[PDB]
Amino acid sequence: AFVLRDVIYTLIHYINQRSFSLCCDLLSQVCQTAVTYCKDALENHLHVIVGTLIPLVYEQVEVQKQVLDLLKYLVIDNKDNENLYITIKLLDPFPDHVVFKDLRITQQKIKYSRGPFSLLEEINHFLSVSVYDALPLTRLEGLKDLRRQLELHKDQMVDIMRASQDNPQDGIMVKLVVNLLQLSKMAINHTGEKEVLEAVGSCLGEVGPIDFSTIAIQHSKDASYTKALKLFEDKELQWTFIMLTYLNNTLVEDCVKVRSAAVTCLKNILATKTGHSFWEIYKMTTDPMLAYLQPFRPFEGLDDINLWIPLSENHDIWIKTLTCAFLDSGGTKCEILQLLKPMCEVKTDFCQTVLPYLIHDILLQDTNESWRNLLSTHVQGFFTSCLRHCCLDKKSQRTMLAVVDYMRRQKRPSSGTIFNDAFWLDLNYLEVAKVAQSCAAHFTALLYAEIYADKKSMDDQEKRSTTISSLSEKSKEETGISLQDLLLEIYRSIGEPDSLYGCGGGKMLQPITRLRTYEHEAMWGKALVTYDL
Amino acid sequence: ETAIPSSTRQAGIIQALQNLGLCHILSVYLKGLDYENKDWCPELEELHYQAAWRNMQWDHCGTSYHESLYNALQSLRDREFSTFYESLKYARVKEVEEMCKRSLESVYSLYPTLSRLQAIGELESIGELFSRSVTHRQLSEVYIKWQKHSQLLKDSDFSFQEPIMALRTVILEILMEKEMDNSQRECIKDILTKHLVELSILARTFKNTQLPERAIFQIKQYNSVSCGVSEWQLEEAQVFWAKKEQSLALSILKQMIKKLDASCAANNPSLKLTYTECLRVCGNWLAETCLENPAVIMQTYLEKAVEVAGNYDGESSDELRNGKMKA
Ligand SMILES: [Zn+2]
Repeated sequence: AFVLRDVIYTLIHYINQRSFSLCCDLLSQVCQTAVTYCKDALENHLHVIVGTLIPLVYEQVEVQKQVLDLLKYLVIDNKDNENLYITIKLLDPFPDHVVFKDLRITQQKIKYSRGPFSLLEEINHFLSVSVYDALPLTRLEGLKDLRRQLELHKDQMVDIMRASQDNPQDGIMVKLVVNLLQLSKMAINHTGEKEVLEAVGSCLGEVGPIDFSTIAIQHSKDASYTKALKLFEDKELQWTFIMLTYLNNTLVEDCVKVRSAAVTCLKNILATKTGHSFWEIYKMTTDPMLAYLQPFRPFEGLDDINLWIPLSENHDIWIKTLTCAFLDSGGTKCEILQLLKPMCEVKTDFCQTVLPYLIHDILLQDTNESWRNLLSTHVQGFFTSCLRHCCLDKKSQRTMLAVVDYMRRQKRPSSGTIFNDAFWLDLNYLEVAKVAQSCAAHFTALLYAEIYADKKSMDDQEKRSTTISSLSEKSKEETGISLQDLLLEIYRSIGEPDSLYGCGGGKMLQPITRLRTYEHEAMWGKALVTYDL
Repeated sequence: ETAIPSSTRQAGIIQALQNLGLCHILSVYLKGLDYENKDWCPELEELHYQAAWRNMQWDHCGTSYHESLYNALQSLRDREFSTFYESLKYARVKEVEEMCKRSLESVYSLYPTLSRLQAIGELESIGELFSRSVTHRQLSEVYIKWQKHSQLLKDSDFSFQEPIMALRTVILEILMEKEMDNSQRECIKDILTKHLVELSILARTFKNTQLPERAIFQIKQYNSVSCGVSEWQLEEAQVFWAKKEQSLALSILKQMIKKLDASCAANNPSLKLTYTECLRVCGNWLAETCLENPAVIMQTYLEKAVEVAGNYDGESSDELRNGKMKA
């Protein structure tokens, strides 16, 4: 190591913020001691170091000499290590300068030891290093070589997709497309974004809009996190694990305030019985997180119409004041769900990611639906405020949609099914569906529309103890938004071949529907006439 | 194609847009022509005034026939009959002298002149009617005269009949625009709807679907739906059927049947005859497209229309006997 990673990340932060010779000497000494006194100290936190000093070659002669000295030290004096063989084999190439001939030859010997990699092998290697490193800036050379591989080997993309027709849901090309999209989303708010965005855009420009025969996007996740949550049988343990992991991720940033609050939170949770039980359970898995964390061993304040929607370019303030208002109240019970205030006060993403957790924590201890009715009314008021004609930023809508999605997957303490699970709060999902429509979340909007229609049908059935047009007119009368039009918009923007006809396509007299059908069927001759008429 | 000279290329483009039902697009395109080209040739100026009076573009400011017609229409809208009559007399003189100066020898050349003169005469009759006041009997006798002459024009070409129908539509729209709120407004609106539906069938029989859709759009613009559907819903279904939208036409006609058989109450013999017509049309459409076996469609529509027509034939009117014969 923890101290080794803390010092190496602090030093690389000082290098990246541009004593430079002193910093290079210190990082050379620490890596020399790591590779001398250990065989796996640099097995994971090495790829950043390596991929960071490469753009520093175009600097002073002393900097260039030190950069080449460290590179030749790492690629020659440590290439014989059995544990480091995989690490040296899995890293970005250096096509930058001619003076790197020794680096190129020593890299290609290990890289092409088994032979010349094909296009599919290059894609697999790129995805393997893509998931191995969380910093897209250091992967610019990998993107450049991926671009060259795709451009030169365009012939090899035909048989790969021909062989992938049997299992289109595991497409390699679509997996690379979503991987680049995820990398761009990671580097959307980081330094040097104009270069990484251009590189990923050029990589996606080397491949056309090939029909992948798939509509759904699957976000690949690391297997360690999934297996840890799979073997965590308690929601308390799951919450502790996700919080501690996020604290570790937010502990390695350049800002000193965030890491000071993170280390204080580490001692706060690790000093409690929840932390002790977590380590009891967590003591069998093979995760270096143990080594990293080893040294570290009411309703009056929530009812406010302005508090829920103070949204005039103040999303950060709105989430911060919501988290503070929820934590200071007596609804929160867990120590980890109570002692996170000092750190979440300065971290914007922490408030977004912990708001659904604190909402679920409060609702678990709710009695007689006291918190349930108030939260449901306030959330519905928020969605009505968003639907007002009011021009709220998309970050707030996507935050609440993420909260709703998380709360939909939480099991009700009482006996029930997934249908009851989706109604954790007293909400009508048509408004949420239209919000997701405005947020380009068509799949969630369609699911919410189906849920709302099911709820309306159940309510009508119990009232008695119902066509699409009847539901649309009922929604228009009560809510003010037509379900038939919302479904038509979803089924049009989703791109599915034959889905608009079910909602009234080809059988609806309204000109809006007639125009949509005309555009869908490419009947532009009559579409232009109808548009003018 | 750009090799065609702009003298007739623009005229062909404008004529195609006019026959394609595009009015606002043509108006904007002609405005772009005015922007890019300053001077106006007589042909494009005449087409400009034709589109101006046809689209009721009153904002736009010897004279050609279309220019005289637009000036007369504006004078009528301004309650000025002296210039209206002078313009019509000048247009008649110009058309007659232009027609007679050529070598003639062809009957087909007489048709455009006869159509223009007929349009001028109809505008003269409208001016005489709108000189001091309008009455229901005068509007009825004008409409029946127009219908009788259109019956005399059944064998005429659609090219020679379209300007007459367009002028009649413009006249009816002007009458609706300058009608005070009274029982006469309802009569004028009904006459306008009847004129638009007869224009719909007239254009439908000539393999045209844009103008009938425009007529239905104007019908929906003025008339409004209610519990008892009128005959223009049936005409809309026929137009959509001609537009190869069989599913939409069938759905509309089935909805009309569902409304009629549920809220008929023998309110009107006109509703009875249009119910029989709707049932006959639905039966014919089902028989032709074969979406259902004949066993159920025959009993549901054909014998139903026959018994409906035969159960209330106590008037023996021509408009009922012809419908019974068709069923
Ligand atoms: Zn607004």
